[PDB]
Amino acid sequence: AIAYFIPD
Amino acid sequence: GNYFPQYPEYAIETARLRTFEAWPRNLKQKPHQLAEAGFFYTGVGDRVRCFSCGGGLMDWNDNDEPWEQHALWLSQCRFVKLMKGQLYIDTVAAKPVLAEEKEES
Ligand SMILES: [Zn+2]
Repeated sequence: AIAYFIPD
Repeated sequence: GNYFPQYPEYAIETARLRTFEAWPRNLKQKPHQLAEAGFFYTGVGDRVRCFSCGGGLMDWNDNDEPWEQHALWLSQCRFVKLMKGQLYIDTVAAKPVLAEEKEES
């Protein structure tokens, strides 16, 4: 899977 | 205090499971696994977000394990730390297949 959003 | 779940409304896994109502039957990762890993369905494609860290994961591969992908890409997550522990988070990142996955992008 790919992280489309990683916590700032 | 200081830490607080990004999505308090989805802190209850029972509520997370409910969001997977329209989850593609197609996918190998099942609602129970994803919800237990702290994710709730965004309702779009195969995109899911973690109630705790707010991180978003998509494009799931056949052999992906919800917990591993969670710990791999969102290692600072308080929910992962709480449920799986620090050792697990470290070990996940050392597995060849996952290590390369993280190095790729
Ligand atoms: Zn998380």
